Amino acid sequence: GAMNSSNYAELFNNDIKLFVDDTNVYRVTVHKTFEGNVATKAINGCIFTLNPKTGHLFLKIIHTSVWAGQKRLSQLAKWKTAEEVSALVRSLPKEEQPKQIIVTRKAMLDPLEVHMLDFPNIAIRPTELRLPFSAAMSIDKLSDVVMKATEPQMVLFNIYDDWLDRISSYTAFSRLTLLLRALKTNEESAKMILLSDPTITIKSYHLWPSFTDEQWITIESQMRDLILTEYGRKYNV
Amino acid sequence: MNTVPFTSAPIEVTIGIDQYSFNVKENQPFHGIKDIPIGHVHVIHFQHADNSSMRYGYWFDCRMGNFYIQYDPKDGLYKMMEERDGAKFENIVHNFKERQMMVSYPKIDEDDTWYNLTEFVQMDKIRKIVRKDENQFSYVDSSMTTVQENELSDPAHSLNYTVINFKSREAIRPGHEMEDFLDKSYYLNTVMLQGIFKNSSNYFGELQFAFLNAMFFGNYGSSLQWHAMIELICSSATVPKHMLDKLDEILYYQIKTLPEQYSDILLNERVWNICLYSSFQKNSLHNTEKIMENKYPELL
Repeated sequence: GAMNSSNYAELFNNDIKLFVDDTNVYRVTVHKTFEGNVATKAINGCIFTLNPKTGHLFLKIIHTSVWAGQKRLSQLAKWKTAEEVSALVRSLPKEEQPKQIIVTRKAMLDPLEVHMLDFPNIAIRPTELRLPFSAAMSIDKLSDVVMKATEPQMVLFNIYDDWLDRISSYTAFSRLTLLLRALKTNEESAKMILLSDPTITIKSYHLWPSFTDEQWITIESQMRDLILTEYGRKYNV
Repeated sequence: MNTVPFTSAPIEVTIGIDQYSFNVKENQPFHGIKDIPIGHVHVIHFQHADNSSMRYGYWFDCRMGNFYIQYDPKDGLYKMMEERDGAKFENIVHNFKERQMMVSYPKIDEDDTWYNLTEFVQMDKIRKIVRKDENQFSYVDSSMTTVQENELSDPAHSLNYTVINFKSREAIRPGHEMEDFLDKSYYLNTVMLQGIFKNSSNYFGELQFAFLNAMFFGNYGSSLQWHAMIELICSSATVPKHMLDKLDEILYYQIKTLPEQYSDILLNERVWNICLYSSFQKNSLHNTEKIMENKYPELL
């Protein structure tokens, strides 16, 4: 059934599973026309497909050409997501195929179930977790590959960098959700926290800076401070 | 006008014959039902006074044989049987009619209700849904599960309705996932009408039989099937005009006949709201929409 706080350790067991987040598939800017009507302009989007145990991220870039001449784009985006996750599963060797796919939004359940009818043993689950994967496009290197794309593209990343050399999956996923929640809540303040000390860099082959174990504790504290600060600003608390 | 005689009525029972019903007392001198209209299927149904559990009954056509009811005190029910001796059967019926020991099928001349509920229902199609080839009549009761319910446990006692499943490979062509899921026309026209049922008359017969078993026995699997066959049409953008017009007639008479006080157990809120207000066919069922809004405005 639903993935919630009760069954959280299941994310880090040895059963292959993927999170799918469709928030950033269909992305628009809204603007006035010459006649004073309103129009949208699509920008490149992405599917965020993540193995929370290993950190492997399958970032399928959704190029604006896929919307050309199509209607009901917010509906189509869910079915295009399901079509691309189905295609990813079929592309993987059998021993790498997931046993579960957890969708971050319940509107993805029917589209994904219908595209995965050929895989009756892959469970398609919703989640009661509020996950901040919409903020993926606040990670500069992810935003950059999506914006530069001139055609449909799959790009593979490890969203945990080398953290699993030093910490467990559980801890790496907790760090990732804290960083993405802070970037969702106050992007400018979160990026300043991450880049504030010039001497700590991001390796060419990484997404995040090269913090020591003690620096990660400081950074995590500063991210929790930001989130709490913003909650007090929002609610006047 | 055909006759179903009864040997006797040893236990107190509510007897239905189609949409009619009569109460019979324990050891009342009751010997059956006469003046049954030829040209239709019929259903003779029972609910025991001392145990309203198991509604049960028999679908039959007097053109197919001479049928009678006899109580079995071992199995504790009224059983339909066939009498193969024509002269014996005629002489039994004649004696019971002469002694006025039979109720008359109470059909008003102006009243087409039963024809309207059974227009497409054929005994040969009933005998394929309910499989007991040694009898010419078909036993149904309140507890019999459908092949679909059983998939999700005695297969010989099942209702073999056609399985309808919107999230199945049968309903969805690989490559047309969004198309086939949002517009069920493929599944209705190619898979169901052209493939399985062969024509709209057989599809409507099964829909009508499901409704009747839901209404007369409170058969839950039958109610599920009736709603699935409605939803499959209403969820199709491409339906022949004759089928939409006939469906509106079919559903109007079914909603007209439903006991007002069983609307809570016999009508699915989701399916009816989707079919009348959201679906491709929301504007195609004018008579059904009008009776539903006037009789059951709470459901909607």
